[PDB]
Amino acid sequence: SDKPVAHVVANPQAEGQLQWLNALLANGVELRDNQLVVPSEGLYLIYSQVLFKGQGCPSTHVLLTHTISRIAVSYQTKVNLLSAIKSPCQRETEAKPWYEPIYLGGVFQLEKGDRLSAEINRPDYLDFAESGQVYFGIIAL
Amino acid sequence: DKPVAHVVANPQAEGQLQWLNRRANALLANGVELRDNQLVVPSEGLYLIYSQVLFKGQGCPSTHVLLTHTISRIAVSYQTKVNLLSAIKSPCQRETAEAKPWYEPIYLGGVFQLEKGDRLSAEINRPDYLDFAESGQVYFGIIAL
Ligand SMILES: Nc1nccc(N(Cc2ccccc2)c2ccccc2-c2cccc(-c3cnc(N4CCNCC4)nc3)c2)n1
Ligand SMILES: Nc1nccc(N(Cc2ccccc2)c2ccccc2-c2cccc(-c3cnc(N4CCNCC4)nc3)c2)n1
Repeated sequence: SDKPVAHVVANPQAEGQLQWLNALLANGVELRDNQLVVPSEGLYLIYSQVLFKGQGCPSTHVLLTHTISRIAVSYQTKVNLLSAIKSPCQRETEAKPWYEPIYLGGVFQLEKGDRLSAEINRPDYLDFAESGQVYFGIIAL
Repeated sequence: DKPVAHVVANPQAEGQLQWLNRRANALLANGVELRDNQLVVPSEGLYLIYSQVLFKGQGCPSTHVLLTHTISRIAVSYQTKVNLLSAIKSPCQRETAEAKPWYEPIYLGGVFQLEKGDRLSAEINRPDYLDFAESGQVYFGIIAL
Protein backbone atom coordinates (compact mmCIF):
# COMPACT_ATOMS: atom_id res chain seq x y z
CA SER A 1 0.00 0.00 0.00
CA ASP A 2 2.99 2.31 0.58
CA LYS A 3 5.82 0.18 -0.86
CA PRO A 4 8.97 2.36 -1.21
CA VAL A 5 10.06 3.22 -4.76
CA ALA A 6 12.40 5.63 -6.52
CA HIS A 7 13.61 6.39 -10.01
CA VAL A 8 15.99 9.24 -10.87
CA VAL A 9 17.92 10.46 -13.92
CA ALA A 10 21.06 12.40 -14.97
CA ASN A 11 21.70 16.14 -15.34
CA PRO A 12 22.81 17.02 -18.95
CA GLN A 13 24.36 20.40 -17.95
CA ALA A 14 26.54 19.21 -15.00
CA GLU A 15 30.05 19.80 -16.42
CA GLY A 16 31.63 16.32 -16.45
CA GLN A 17 29.85 14.49 -13.58
CA LEU A 18 26.94 12.03 -12.93
CA GLN A 19 24.44 14.08 -10.89
CA TRP A 20 21.07 12.39 -10.20
CA LEU A 21 18.04 14.73 -10.50
CA ASN A 22 12.86 16.42 -11.61
CA ALA A 23 12.83 13.32 -9.34
CA LEU A 24 10.24 10.58 -8.81
CA LEU A 25 10.75 9.46 -5.20
CA ALA A 26 7.75 7.98 -3.38
CA ASN A 27 6.83 6.41 -0.04
CA GLY A 28 9.87 7.49 2.03
CA VAL A 29 12.88 7.09 -0.31
CA GLU A 30 15.08 10.21 -0.51
CA LEU A 31 17.87 11.48 -2.77
CA ARG A 32 20.60 12.98 -0.58
CA ASP A 33 24.25 13.66 -1.57
CA ASN A 34 23.51 11.93 -4.93
CA GLN A 35 22.60 8.75 -2.95
CA LEU A 36 19.31 6.89 -2.76
CA VAL A 37 18.47 6.91 0.93
CA VAL A 38 16.41 3.85 1.98
CA PRO A 39 13.34 4.41 4.25
CA SER A 40 12.73 0.84 5.54
CA GLU A 41 14.06 -2.73 5.78
CA GLY A 42 13.22 -5.60 3.42
CA LEU A 43 13.62 -7.08 -0.06
CA TYR A 44 14.48 -4.53 -2.75
CA LEU A 45 15.10 -4.55 -6.44
CA ILE A 46 17.92 -2.31 -7.42
CA TYR A 47 18.99 -1.32 -10.91
CA SER A 48 20.72 1.40 -12.86
CA GLN A 49 22.08 2.40 -16.23
CA VAL A 50 24.57 4.71 -17.93
CA LEU A 51 25.69 5.41 -21.46
CA PHE A 52 28.94 6.36 -23.22
CA LYS A 53 30.21 7.79 -26.47
CA GLY A 54 33.57 8.93 -27.83
CA GLN A 55 34.55 10.34 -31.21
CA GLY A 56 37.62 8.59 -32.65
CA CYS A 57 39.65 6.57 -30.12
CA PRO A 58 42.64 7.66 -27.95
CA SER A 59 45.63 5.28 -27.68
CA THR A 60 46.19 5.69 -23.91
CA HIS A 61 43.89 2.87 -22.87
CA VAL A 62 40.21 3.78 -22.37
CA LEU A 63 38.52 1.88 -19.52
CA LEU A 64 34.84 2.66 -18.60
CA THR A 65 33.21 1.54 -15.29
CA HIS A 66 29.92 1.81 -13.41
CA THR A 67 29.12 0.73 -9.86
CA ILE A 68 26.21 0.60 -7.47
CA SER A 69 27.42 0.57 -3.87
CA ARG A 70 25.67 0.01 -0.51
CA ILE A 71 26.63 2.11 2.50
CA ALA A 72 25.20 0.01 5.32
CA VAL A 73 23.89 1.25 8.67
CA SER A 74 25.54 -1.87 10.19
CA TYR A 75 29.08 -0.90 9.17
CA GLN A 76 29.08 2.59 7.50
CA THR A 77 31.17 0.97 4.76
CA LYS A 78 30.91 1.35 0.94
CA VAL A 79 30.13 -2.23 -0.10
CA ASN A 80 29.97 -2.92 -3.89
CA LEU A 81 26.62 -4.48 -4.87
CA LEU A 82 26.66 -4.39 -8.69
CA SER A 83 29.52 -3.41 -11.05
CA ALA A 84 30.84 -3.60 -14.64
CA ILE A 85 33.81 -2.46 -16.78
CA LYS A 86 34.29 -1.90 -20.56
CA SER A 87 37.11 -1.67 -23.19
CA PRO A 88 35.80 0.51 -26.07
CA CYS A 89 39.28 1.32 -27.33
CA GLN A 90 41.04 -1.76 -28.67
CA ARG A 91 41.93 -0.15 -32.02
CA GLU A 92 42.60 3.56 -32.71
CA THR A 93 40.84 5.20 -35.71
CA GLU A 94 39.22 7.75 -40.30
CA ALA A 95 37.92 8.80 -36.84
CA LYS A 96 34.50 7.12 -36.44
CA PRO A 97 32.54 7.18 -33.15
CA TRP A 98 31.30 4.47 -30.80
CA TYR A 99 28.55 4.01 -28.18
CA GLU A 100 28.45 1.63 -25.12
CA PRO A 101 25.74 1.21 -22.47
CA ILE A 102 26.12 -0.36 -19.05
CA TYR A 103 23.27 -1.63 -16.89
CA LEU A 104 23.03 -3.37 -13.54
CA GLY A 105 20.29 -4.94 -11.48
CA GLY A 106 19.74 -7.34 -8.59
CA VAL A 107 17.55 -8.32 -5.64
CA PHE A 108 19.00 -7.39 -2.28
CA GLN A 109 18.08 -7.43 1.40
CA LEU A 110 18.34 -3.85 2.68
CA GLU A 111 17.96 -2.19 6.09
CA LYS A 112 16.42 0.94 7.56
CA GLY A 113 18.62 3.88 6.50
CA ASP A 114 21.06 2.25 4.08
CA ARG A 115 22.46 4.71 1.52
CA LEU A 116 23.04 3.60 -2.11
CA SER A 117 25.47 5.29 -4.51
CA ALA A 118 25.65 4.89 -8.29
CA GLU A 119 28.81 6.20 -9.91
CA ILE A 120 31.19 6.04 -12.86
CA ASN A 121 34.90 6.51 -13.41
CA ARG A 122 34.78 8.66 -16.58
CA PRO A 123 31.89 11.19 -16.62
CA ASP A 124 33.70 13.00 -19.47
CA TYR A 125 32.71 10.17 -21.88
CA LEU A 126 28.96 10.28 -20.99
CA ASP A 127 26.33 10.44 -23.73
CA PHE A 128 23.72 12.72 -22.15
CA ALA A 129 22.13 13.56 -25.53
CA GLU A 130 20.55 10.09 -26.09
CA SER A 131 17.12 11.28 -24.79
CA GLY A 132 18.55 11.03 -21.22
CA GLN A 133 18.44 7.24 -20.80
CA VAL A 134 20.90 7.27 -17.91
CA TYR A 135 18.95 6.38 -14.77
CA PHE A 136 19.01 4.81 -11.32
CA GLY A 137 16.22 3.42 -9.16
CA ILE A 138 15.00 1.00 -6.50
CA ILE A 139 11.80 -0.86 -5.67
CA ALA A 140 10.47 -2.61 -2.55
CA LEU A 141 8.86 -6.05 -2.78
CA ASP B 1 7.19 -13.18 0.99
CA LYS B 2 7.91 -14.40 -2.54
CA PRO B 3 10.70 -16.73 -3.59
CA VAL B 4 13.81 -14.83 -4.55
CA ALA B 5 17.54 -15.38 -4.71
CA HIS B 6 20.76 -13.62 -5.59
CA VAL B 7 24.02 -15.48 -5.59
CA VAL B 8 27.46 -14.42 -6.62
CA ALA B 9 30.65 -16.03 -7.83
CA ASN B 10 33.05 -17.50 -5.30
CA PRO B 11 36.40 -15.65 -5.75
CA GLN B 12 38.40 -18.60 -4.26
CA ALA B 13 37.51 -21.19 -6.97
CA GLU B 14 39.75 -20.86 -10.09
CA GLY B 15 38.68 -23.02 -13.05
CA GLN B 16 34.95 -22.89 -12.33
CA LEU B 17 32.05 -20.54 -11.68
CA GLN B 18 30.79 -21.58 -8.25
CA TRP B 19 27.72 -19.72 -6.96
CA LEU B 20 27.48 -18.71 -3.31
CA ASN B 21 24.51 -17.55 -1.26
CA ARG B 22 26.28 -17.37 2.17
CA ARG B 23 28.08 -14.04 1.57
CA ALA B 24 27.68 -10.24 1.96
CA ASN B 25 24.76 -8.97 -0.15
CA ALA B 26 23.66 -12.46 -1.26
CA LEU B 27 20.56 -14.43 -0.30
CA LEU B 28 18.04 -17.23 -0.75
CA ALA B 29 14.53 -16.75 0.57
CA ASN B 30 11.32 -18.75 0.80
CA GLY B 31 12.51 -22.06 -0.70
CA VAL B 32 14.87 -21.08 -3.48
CA GLU B 33 17.42 -23.80 -2.66
CA LEU B 34 20.96 -23.77 -4.11
CA ARG B 35 22.29 -27.25 -4.83
CA ASP B 36 24.57 -28.79 -7.45
CA ASN B 37 25.49 -25.16 -8.37
CA GLN B 38 21.89 -24.53 -9.49
CA LEU B 39 19.07 -22.39 -8.26
CA VAL B 40 15.93 -24.36 -7.51
CA VAL B 41 12.39 -23.11 -7.65
CA PRO B 42 10.06 -23.92 -4.75
CA SER B 43 6.76 -23.48 -6.59
CA GLU B 44 5.24 -22.62 -9.95
CA GLY B 45 5.14 -18.98 -11.15
CA LEU B 46 6.33 -16.06 -13.26
CA TYR B 47 9.98 -15.40 -12.40
CA LEU B 48 12.32 -12.56 -13.27
CA ILE B 49 15.73 -14.11 -13.99
CA TYR B 50 19.12 -12.48 -14.56
CA SER B 51 22.86 -13.03 -14.45
CA GLN B 52 26.06 -11.17 -15.13
CA VAL B 53 29.61 -12.18 -15.76
CA LEU B 54 32.71 -10.25 -16.65
CA PHE B 55 35.72 -11.36 -18.66
CA LYS B 56 39.03 -9.56 -18.21
CA GLY B 57 41.86 -10.59 -20.55
CA GLN B 58 45.43 -9.33 -20.44
CA GLY B 59 45.90 -8.61 -24.15
CA CYS B 60 44.73 -10.43 -27.26
CA PRO B 61 46.61 -13.68 -27.69
CA SER B 62 44.55 -14.35 -30.83
CA THR B 63 41.39 -13.45 -32.78
CA HIS B 64 39.66 -16.80 -32.16
CA VAL B 65 38.98 -16.15 -28.44
CA LEU B 66 35.27 -16.80 -27.95
CA LEU B 67 33.30 -16.12 -24.72
CA THR B 68 29.84 -17.55 -23.83
CA HIS B 69 27.19 -17.12 -21.11
CA THR B 70 23.97 -19.03 -20.73
CA ILE B 71 21.03 -19.48 -18.42
CA SER B 72 19.21 -22.78 -18.83
CA ARG B 73 16.37 -24.61 -17.16
CA ILE B 74 15.88 -28.30 -16.46
CA ALA B 75 12.28 -29.11 -15.63
CA VAL B 76 11.67 -32.22 -13.64
CA SER B 77 9.07 -33.98 -15.78
CA TYR B 78 10.61 -33.23 -19.20
CA GLN B 79 14.27 -33.42 -17.99
CA THR B 80 16.15 -31.84 -20.93
CA LYS B 81 18.14 -28.64 -20.72
CA VAL B 82 16.16 -25.87 -22.35
CA ASN B 83 18.24 -22.81 -23.06
CA LEU B 84 16.58 -19.56 -22.09
CA LEU B 85 19.19 -16.84 -22.43
CA SER B 86 22.41 -16.86 -24.41
CA ALA B 87 25.36 -14.75 -25.58
CA ILE B 88 28.47 -15.20 -27.75
CA LYS B 89 31.27 -12.60 -27.70
CA SER B 90 34.54 -12.74 -29.59
CA PRO B 91 36.48 -9.92 -27.97
CA CYS B 92 39.65 -10.15 -30.07
CA GLN B 93 39.49 -8.95 -33.67
CA ARG B 94 43.28 -8.53 -33.67
CA GLU B 95 46.03 -9.28 -31.13
CA THR B 96 47.47 -6.28 -29.31
CA ALA B 97 54.47 -3.88 -28.41
CA GLU B 98 52.36 -4.13 -25.21
CA ALA B 99 49.45 -6.22 -23.94
CA LYS B 100 46.76 -3.56 -23.26
CA PRO B 101 43.95 -5.30 -21.26
CA TRP B 102 40.44 -6.05 -22.46
CA TYR B 103 37.25 -6.35 -20.46
CA GLU B 104 33.89 -7.71 -21.65
CA PRO B 105 30.74 -7.95 -19.47
CA ILE B 106 27.63 -9.95 -20.33
CA TYR B 107 24.31 -9.27 -18.65
CA LEU B 108 21.40 -11.58 -19.45
CA GLY B 109 17.83 -11.77 -18.27
CA GLY B 110 14.12 -11.93 -18.83
CA VAL B 111 10.86 -13.11 -17.26
CA PHE B 112 10.05 -16.78 -17.57
CA GLN B 113 7.29 -19.19 -16.54
CA LEU B 114 8.82 -21.79 -14.18
CA GLU B 115 7.46 -25.09 -12.85
CA LYS B 116 7.98 -26.44 -9.35
CA GLY B 117 11.43 -28.04 -8.88
CA ASP B 118 13.06 -26.59 -11.99
CA ARG B 119 16.82 -26.19 -11.81
CA LEU B 120 18.17 -22.96 -13.27
CA SER B 121 21.81 -22.84 -14.33
CA ALA B 122 23.96 -19.84 -15.24
CA GLU B 123 27.22 -20.92 -16.88
CA ILE B 124 30.24 -20.05 -18.97
CA ASN B 125 32.88 -21.69 -21.14
CA ARG B 126 36.05 -19.85 -19.92
CA PRO B 127 36.21 -19.28 -16.13
CA ASP B 128 39.99 -18.75 -16.57
CA TYR B 129 39.05 -15.31 -18.15
CA LEU B 130 36.74 -14.33 -15.20
CA ASP B 131 37.34 -11.23 -13.06
CA PHE B 132 36.81 -11.32 -9.25
CA ALA B 133 39.20 -8.34 -8.78
CA GLU B 134 36.29 -6.40 -7.28
CA SER B 135 32.99 -7.73 -5.91
CA GLY B 136 29.53 -7.48 -7.52
CA GLN B 137 30.99 -8.25 -10.96
CA VAL B 138 29.44 -11.74 -11.18
CA TYR B 139 25.98 -12.69 -9.94
CA PHE B 140 22.86 -14.64 -10.84
CA GLY B 141 19.44 -14.27 -9.22
CA ILE B 142 15.72 -14.82 -9.59
CA ILE B 143 12.58 -13.13 -8.31
CA ALA B 144 9.05 -14.51 -8.23
CA LEU B 145 6.73 -11.90 -9.69
N1 LIG C 1 19.03 -2.45 -15.57
C1 LIG C 1 17.65 -2.50 -15.62
N2 LIG C 1 16.99 -1.51 -16.21
C2 LIG C 1 15.67 -1.53 -16.28
C3 LIG C 1 14.97 -2.57 -15.72
C4 LIG C 1 15.69 -3.59 -15.10
N3 LIG C 1 15.06 -4.67 -14.53
C5 LIG C 1 13.72 -5.08 -14.92
C6 LIG C 1 12.76 -4.62 -13.87
C7 LIG C 1 12.85 -3.34 -13.36
C8 LIG C 1 11.95 -2.93 -12.40
C9 LIG C 1 10.96 -3.79 -11.94
C10 LIG C 1 10.87 -5.07 -12.45
C11 LIG C 1 11.77 -5.48 -13.42
C12 LIG C 1 15.73 -5.40 -13.55
C13 LIG C 1 15.68 -4.97 -12.23
C14 LIG C 1 16.33 -5.69 -11.25
C15 LIG C 1 17.03 -6.83 -11.57
C16 LIG C 1 17.08 -7.27 -12.87
C17 LIG C 1 16.43 -6.56 -13.88
C18 LIG C 1 16.50 -7.05 -15.27
C19 LIG C 1 16.11 -8.35 -15.55
C20 LIG C 1 16.17 -8.84 -16.83
C21 LIG C 1 16.62 -8.05 -17.86
C22 LIG C 1 17.00 -6.74 -17.60
C23 LIG C 1 17.49 -5.88 -18.71
C24 LIG C 1 17.41 -4.49 -18.63
N4 LIG C 1 17.86 -3.77 -19.63
C25 LIG C 1 18.37 -4.32 -20.72
N5 LIG C 1 18.81 -3.49 -21.73
C26 LIG C 1 17.86 -2.39 -21.98
C27 LIG C 1 18.48 -1.38 -22.95
N6 LIG C 1 18.86 -2.07 -24.18
C28 LIG C 1 19.81 -3.17 -23.95
C29 LIG C 1 19.17 -4.17 -22.99
N7 LIG C 1 18.46 -5.64 -20.82
C30 LIG C 1 18.03 -6.44 -19.86
C31 LIG C 1 16.96 -6.25 -16.30
N8 LIG C 1 17.02 -3.51 -15.07
N1 LIG D 1 13.77 1.98 -18.20
C1 LIG D 1 12.98 1.40 -17.23
N2 LIG D 1 13.48 0.45 -16.46
C2 LIG D 1 12.76 -0.13 -15.52
C3 LIG D 1 11.45 0.27 -15.33
C4 LIG D 1 10.95 1.27 -16.16
N3 LIG D 1 9.67 1.74 -16.01
C5 LIG D 1 8.65 1.41 -16.99
C6 LIG D 1 8.71 2.46 -18.06
C7 LIG D 1 9.48 2.24 -19.17
C8 LIG D 1 9.56 3.18 -20.18
C9 LIG D 1 8.86 4.36 -20.05
C10 LIG D 1 8.09 4.59 -18.92
C11 LIG D 1 8.01 3.64 -17.92
C12 LIG D 1 9.45 2.58 -14.92
C13 LIG D 1 10.32 3.65 -14.77
C14 LIG D 1 10.18 4.52 -13.71
C15 LIG D 1 9.17 4.33 -12.79
C16 LIG D 1 8.31 3.27 -12.93
C17 LIG D 1 8.44 2.37 -13.98
C18 LIG D 1 7.45 1.27 -14.06
C19 LIG D 1 6.46 1.35 -15.04
C20 LIG D 1 5.51 0.37 -15.14
C21 LIG D 1 5.51 -0.69 -14.27
C22 LIG D 1 6.48 -0.77 -13.28
C23 LIG D 1 6.43 -1.92 -12.36
C24 LIG D 1 7.59 -2.58 -11.96
N4 LIG D 1 7.48 -3.61 -11.14
C25 LIG D 1 6.29 -4.01 -10.69
N5 LIG D 1 6.17 -5.10 -9.84
C26 LIG D 1 5.25 -4.85 -8.72
C27 LIG D 1 4.90 -6.19 -8.09
N6 LIG D 1 6.13 -6.87 -7.67
C28 LIG D 1 7.10 -7.06 -8.76
C29 LIG D 1 7.43 -5.70 -9.39
N7 LIG D 1 5.18 -3.40 -11.06
C30 LIG D 1 5.20 -2.36 -11.87
C31 LIG D 1 7.46 0.22 -13.16
N8 LIG D 1 11.74 1.82 -17.08
